[PDB]
Amino acid sequence: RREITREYEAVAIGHMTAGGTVDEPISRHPTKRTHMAVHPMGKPAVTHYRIMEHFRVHTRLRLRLETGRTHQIRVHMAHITHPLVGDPVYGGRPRPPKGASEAFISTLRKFDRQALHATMLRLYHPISGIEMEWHAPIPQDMVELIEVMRADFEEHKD
RNA sequence: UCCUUGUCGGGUAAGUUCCGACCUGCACGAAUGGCGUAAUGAUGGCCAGGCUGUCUCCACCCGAGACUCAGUGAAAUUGAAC
Repeated sequence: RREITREYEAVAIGHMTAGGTVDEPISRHPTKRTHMAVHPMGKPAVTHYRIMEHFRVHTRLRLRLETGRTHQIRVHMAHITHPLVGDPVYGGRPRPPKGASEAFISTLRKFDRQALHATMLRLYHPISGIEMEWHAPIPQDMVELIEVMRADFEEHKD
């Protein structure tokens, strides 16, 4: 019935403008067996995305995922040609920004994992019926990732 | 194999060419030889310093033609032409 609400924290590339919804059917990739690409005759899917703040050529954003299928959040974020930061399988080729500092380039090399994190989960108790709310602290790699981007954005553009 | 010439750096105010690198890269490929290689090359491509009419923008001058006169004297083409 799609009752449980799930929230995700992600970092993507590009200067975003506004949030919205994506509704694209998805099936298996015709050629590569480790990719799950968008297909017009695929399984219907719904995903929503919002933005909390922008950066130089990247962004920090909060979004909610309805169906927790295999790598749903990555492709729907990549179907708008705005791939995730550091994603090796679904994210785009590395593209450092103009006038990037050496420390910034190292951070992207250091952050060699996918930019995804779940912070807030809401559930209904089995035998009580009272909502529980929990929050997940931002992981250390993401803390430095947003820190280096904040310093770079406040130095180049400003 | 593709997308945002791939995009960051040098080179430039601005670089579809050049240089070591990120990757989603592995085909070639090890005597139909593979890697590196000092020196060498009227060898391919790029950059820098001096230099200049290459150029903005050409101007003048020196000579040989082009022009007139005297002599000799072709050419390809041509159905006919007011």
